[PDB]
Amino acid sequence: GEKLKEVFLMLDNNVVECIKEITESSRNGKLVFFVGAGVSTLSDYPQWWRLVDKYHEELYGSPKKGNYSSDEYLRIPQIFYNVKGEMAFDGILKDFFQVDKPTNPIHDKILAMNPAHVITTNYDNLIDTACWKRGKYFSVISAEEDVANATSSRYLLKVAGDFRKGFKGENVVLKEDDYLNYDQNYPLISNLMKTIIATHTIVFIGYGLGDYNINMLLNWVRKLQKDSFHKPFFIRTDPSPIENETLIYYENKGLRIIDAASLIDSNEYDYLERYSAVMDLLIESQENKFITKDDEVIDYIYGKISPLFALQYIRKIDLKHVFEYDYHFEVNGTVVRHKNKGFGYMERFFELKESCDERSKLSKKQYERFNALFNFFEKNGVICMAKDAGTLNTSIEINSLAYHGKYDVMKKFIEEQSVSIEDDYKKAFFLACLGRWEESYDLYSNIILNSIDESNGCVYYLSQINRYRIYQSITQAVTQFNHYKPFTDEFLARIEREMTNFNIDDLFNGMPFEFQKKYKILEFLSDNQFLYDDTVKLFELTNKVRMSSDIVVLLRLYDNLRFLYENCLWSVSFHEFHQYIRNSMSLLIEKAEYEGFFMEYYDFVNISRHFKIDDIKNLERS
Amino acid sequence: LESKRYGEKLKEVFLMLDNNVVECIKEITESSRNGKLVFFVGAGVSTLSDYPQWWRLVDKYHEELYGSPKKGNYSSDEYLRIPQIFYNVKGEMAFDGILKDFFQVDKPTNPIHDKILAMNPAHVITTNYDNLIDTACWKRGKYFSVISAEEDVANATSSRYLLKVAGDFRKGFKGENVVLKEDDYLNYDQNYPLISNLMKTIIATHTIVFIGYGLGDYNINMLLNWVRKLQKDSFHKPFFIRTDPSPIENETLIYYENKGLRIIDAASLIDSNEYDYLERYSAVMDLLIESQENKFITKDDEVIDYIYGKISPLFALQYIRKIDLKHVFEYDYHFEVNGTVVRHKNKGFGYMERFFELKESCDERSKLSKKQYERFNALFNFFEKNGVICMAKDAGTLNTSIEINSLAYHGKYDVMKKFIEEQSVSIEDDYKKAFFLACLGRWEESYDLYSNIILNSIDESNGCVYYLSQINRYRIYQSITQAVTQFNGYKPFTDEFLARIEREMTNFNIDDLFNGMPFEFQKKYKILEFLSDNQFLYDDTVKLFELTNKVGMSSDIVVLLRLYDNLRFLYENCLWSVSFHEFHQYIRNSMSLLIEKAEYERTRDIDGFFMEYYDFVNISRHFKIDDIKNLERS
Repeated sequence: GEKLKEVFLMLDNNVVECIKEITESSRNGKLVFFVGAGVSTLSDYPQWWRLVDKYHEELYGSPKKGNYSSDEYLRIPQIFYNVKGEMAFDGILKDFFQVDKPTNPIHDKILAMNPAHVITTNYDNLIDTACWKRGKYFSVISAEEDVANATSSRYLLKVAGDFRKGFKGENVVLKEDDYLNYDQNYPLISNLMKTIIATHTIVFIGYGLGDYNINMLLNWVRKLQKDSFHKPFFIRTDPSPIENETLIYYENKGLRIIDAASLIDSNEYDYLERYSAVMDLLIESQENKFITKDDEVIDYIYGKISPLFALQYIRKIDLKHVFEYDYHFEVNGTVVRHKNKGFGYMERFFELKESCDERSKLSKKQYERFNALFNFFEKNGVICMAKDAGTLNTSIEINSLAYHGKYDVMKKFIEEQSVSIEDDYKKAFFLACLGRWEESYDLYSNIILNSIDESNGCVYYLSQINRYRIYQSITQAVTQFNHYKPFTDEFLARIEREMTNFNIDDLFNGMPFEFQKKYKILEFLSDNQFLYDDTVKLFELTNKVRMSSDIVVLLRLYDNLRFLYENCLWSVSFHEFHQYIRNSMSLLIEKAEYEGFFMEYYDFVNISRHFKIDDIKNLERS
Repeated sequence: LESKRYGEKLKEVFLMLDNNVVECIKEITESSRNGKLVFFVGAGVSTLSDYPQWWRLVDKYHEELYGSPKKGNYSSDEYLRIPQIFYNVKGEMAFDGILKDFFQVDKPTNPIHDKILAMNPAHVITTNYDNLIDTACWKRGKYFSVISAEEDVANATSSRYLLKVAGDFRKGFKGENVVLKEDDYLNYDQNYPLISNLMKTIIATHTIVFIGYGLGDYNINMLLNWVRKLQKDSFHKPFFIRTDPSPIENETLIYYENKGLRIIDAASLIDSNEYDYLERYSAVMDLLIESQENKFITKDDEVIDYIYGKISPLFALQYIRKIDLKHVFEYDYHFEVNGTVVRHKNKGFGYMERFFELKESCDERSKLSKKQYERFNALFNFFEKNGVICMAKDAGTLNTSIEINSLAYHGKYDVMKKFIEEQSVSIEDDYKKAFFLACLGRWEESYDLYSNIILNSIDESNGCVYYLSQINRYRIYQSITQAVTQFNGYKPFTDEFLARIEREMTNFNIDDLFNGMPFEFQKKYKILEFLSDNQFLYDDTVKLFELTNKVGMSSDIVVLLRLYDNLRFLYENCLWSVSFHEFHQYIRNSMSLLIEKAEYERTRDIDGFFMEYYDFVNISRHFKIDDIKNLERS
């Protein structure tokens, strides 16, 4: 790990930017590995000039006096197939490919970046079984009815073919005319290959750089326009370092060559250390093992948090998810390491937070990032580390006019002119609180229509959710009430006409990767239920005693209700959250009865708001 | 008014269909239910929603190029040319200006736009350049990531595209953005290559339903030349909703069916006038929608087949909860936990009611075909095994006895040791042996056995036993890892097997596992999606919150029978997920709150809960000692 650290610190600009692009192209889920023969060779799988030599032994009688070229690699099978036949051919493929080699380590490293598809030209089950054992189902395609029955979103496109539906010759591209009428006998695999190439990030692994198929792709990308496609990355693992004229030529043809010989010191047959040099330089890049200076610290945290600036409050739970469980955030505002196996970046963030001269020797842009992250983490309550956890209070400040009660201020705020879309979002929530639900529905409709054409569309999403939830409150409102007439029938036909079978599941999987990677945490708002984990810690309260747990569930109730009211979410007004406050406050009063529990203003509001009268009656008599 | 006459009208139209059209509606219906549907709409869709047509703009071009309107009618090439002459004489600026003031006119959507989105299309490949299908998808709730140029293919975001083959006017009312002029249709394969390959890929993978198209339609001819280049039976034939006013001549239908289309004619389906387009489009679209909503089921054969199509998946499971049956019938019948059936969303033919009518009347099932009689016997043994007895109407005398016939739940260990030490004639016997090995502590052998079940049941259809061995492999992996984490860190497991499961069970994405199956474990066993979820008892926990939204079907029996549904589903299906934190706390909370409430309705006697064998086992098994201590003193 120190060796790849020093190798990483001794990289030029081009290679390290290539590792950045494969890293973020991994994190976007837009990565496709295009492995070839050299991947299988590491895992001891049979090569092809051996079988060509076998063909030579049965066709010419002797081995080859010397060396072939690429065409005789394509031809001694074709001569074999035209003289001996298909039966001897399929028999040789049978006893030469029923030999079951294992996988190599880089197979698991292939799957360490979450590839979408895997487009191999190999015909082994090794990447297959690495994906089976791995836990990623790639729906295997080697013929055309396999394209028609391509099952998952994640394919396993064997361009050459495979040997699952038989150790035959038709199943795979081996012989000469298999490489000659490829566009007539495999058309759908060809178009699917070129589509997956054009949409994803293609990372060639098991390939030399002369490689007939690589030349076919470079002729094809030569046919494409300039800057229409993403350039395929090429992990080159030849023993010699590449000549820079070759590198200039193939970088201009469209490859982005990550050479392994020019990256790590290796021997002549030292392939697995070259492949694993590149693959683990990628993996140790994406696991934040390479962050050194403060600039990459303040940038990384900004890359996880400058999404969430558009939200008014973020729970500690949501920050735990948005840092990918690397730091379990304790609800008093402190930080615990949970899975961070790279550079400690939160600790460097608090070290810059403490020492002013350390943030003083920072670049001005990253100093502005540090001010933004600073105002963030002080606004949300994340104060220090667990080490630096000294004197701390647990005061909650829910600065929303709907939660404190104040109605006339909400009526004044509704009757103003909105200078923003977020002001229309808060006005839509206050209209939802004051009963005027038709006007709130129409206002969320206007927010949706006015914030389609906008980046970081969380206000679009939360108006989408709150539109559908105020739709649910209107529908179950007129279902339990229908006395008085709440809403007219024409608006009811309007929302039954618009809000038809609104797939709430597909809504989160419906966003331009800015609401897929950046605001991943808001996925629970597409879920109908989202307080089940918090309910489980209420089951700690009643894994009965009939950092203390009581303050943990108070501060987590405060995290929830502050997240729901300050983000102006109508989801606070529902069956799940009302029963969540009933159960939380009920079990807290009962446990505190078993062992204080001085109630401040907020808990008075929670009991006065969320309970019914028989709740205070029952906890009065009990 | 309209919907009654209308629904009965499409009912009679459906009953007066030939074989070919009704099979086409079946294929678009199941191709909708598989999520493999793509609508390929064209100009005639936009015209219904009052959008400007193209010979009007060609006439505008004629008015600015020739001065007069056209003396008569053009053909297809002059439709392609008077813009190109305009662009070569006037320029790009007058061209983009005419496209500006002729396409900033905001027409609305039509009703069939929502009907397009009623089948859950994956992609929408329009040749239109309007925002109407777009805004129908915005308002609809389906985000289709819009592609009209090539960097849009590169930044194609969701799995669901909106492929505008011609182009669009969001990045400008320009001429380069769209395919309108002649060379836009001439160097299409050099200027739009990636859109072309993406079109042909989406055509080859999905079910393509042409809507807004005439049948001569240059682009349709381009696709028919392309599918002429393909092999025989390599592709699925594109459906063609034809809405010309005249009925199609059968020679034309023979020719274009042979070229590769599957023509659903609208004029030969409904009686309509000459400019009666929206009733023709809506005839086809609502014949599709009223087919998929089971509004067309008449005979008993389609009843017993439909239920079999939802249940013959679930035969491979040993027990199915009432909740899972509610999901597998798509909420059409809310199943009550005493075994009765309540209509919840069934807006088509009552098929469960016909099923129980065949269940009651033996002479009614006697006049059934022999194959569907065998289906009825299989569904019968199913619904009597799971407990679904009658309707809510037919709910008369009924008991609520539970029968958990699993050797792990009743306790019996020596019988499990004997059953482990036998020879397994099946894979499911290896699955039950793997679960019993998991119960008896031998977790290394259970892990290796689930590994063998996975390796031996890759090459098999209806792989729920594959999936549940996958889940139980990962959960027995979790029990080994948190087992050695709470006990270590006696010697439970060797270090080499620990490096073996850390080497194999690396970052196993439990989320992707359900979205990892050959559509037989995606549509058929959709309900087992909650087993890919770490938590699955939250809804049942909410009805425990009814018990502590505190105190004719009583709620107490409902939560007893639902606990019985859960624990029977977890033990009879040999799921190791029963042995975990969620389910142990679920039994602690359920039995705790039931004993406390039953104490309360003992407590107000100011002027019950007899436990049988199973509840004794639940308290003896799932509790800890301080649980019976605390409920003893309380």
